[PDB]
Amino acid sequence: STGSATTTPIDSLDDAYITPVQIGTPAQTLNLDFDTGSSDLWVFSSETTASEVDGQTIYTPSKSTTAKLLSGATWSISYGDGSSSSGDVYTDTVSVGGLTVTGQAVESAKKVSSSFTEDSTIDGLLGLAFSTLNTVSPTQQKTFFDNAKASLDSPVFTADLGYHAPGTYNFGFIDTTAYTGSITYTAVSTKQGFWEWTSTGYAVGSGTFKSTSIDGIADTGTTLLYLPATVVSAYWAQVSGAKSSSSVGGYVFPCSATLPSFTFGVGSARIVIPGDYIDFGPISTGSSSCFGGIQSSAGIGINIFGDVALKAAFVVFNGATTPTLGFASK
Ligand SMILES: CCN(CCC(=O)O)C(=O)c1cccs1
Repeated sequence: STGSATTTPIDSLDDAYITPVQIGTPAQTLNLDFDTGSSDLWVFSSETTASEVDGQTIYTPSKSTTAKLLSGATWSISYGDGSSSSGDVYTDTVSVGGLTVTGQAVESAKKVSSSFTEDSTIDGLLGLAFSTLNTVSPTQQKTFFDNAKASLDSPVFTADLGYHAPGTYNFGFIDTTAYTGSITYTAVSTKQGFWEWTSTGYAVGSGTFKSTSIDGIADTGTTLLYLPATVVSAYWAQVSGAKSSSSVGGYVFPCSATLPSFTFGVGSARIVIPGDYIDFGPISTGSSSCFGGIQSSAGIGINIFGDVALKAAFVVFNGATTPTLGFASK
């Protein structure tokens, strides 16, 4: 089997991408944030505290003839940005882009933190990291991809995120018309539960490529590119007037600047992030101080190849027995 679904930016900055997902019978379509940095499929629901729902579409398990409570199961998750959610668990039929999984754990939120409530465009998350990170207790549950894998034509999914435009998530096949050149594949470590890999270096603008190993994760659920302070300083030093501000929370630069590109290495290959992808626009409405798309990871503990980086590529998440990541230009 295969599936193919369009993913759409939630706003004009590409802060996140939503993908429609069919849950239950008859189908309830919710728009979920596909997140290769986590491993829970959770939704706003008829069980969510009413004051914490503000415009989201909810899953109502009592209206689904295929829903079943997963007795005793609870979940609770905290994300790197400080947001969180928790609740109980149903199994139900879940379909993405024509690919159907029966018996998928659908984690129904009883509580969500304010950042979720305040984002009316995201009805939940669909985790695509390794199932060892799933938070369901006392019996850990599998991701949608793990449940689908055996049925797929090939045990892969691909992320093709757009710049200020829709893109595609495909399951079970590699669309050879969706990228240019070849795909260069790189080894993955699953030791932390992430799609963790080692970039071979970077260049700033037209500058020389610096060969240096940068371990990090491919995370579609993180907006920006978080890299070591040395690398980030080298980038922003090429932008007149750019500076790091603790009170704003990262590197800001003049909205009148033209940003240089940023290149990252994948083996001997190179992925070029255009400068315009690094502009996250005014810090506040009307401000001439623009918020940078490349930020330091020094306070995170891990480097993160988020959407800024991934949307410059066609990315293969290869879930074979020995997993690998693939990157192509497009
Ligand atoms: C020989 C280089 N090479 C292949 C890169 C390519 O796709 O061309 C590799 O080392 C690996 C790929 C995946 C796991 S290791």
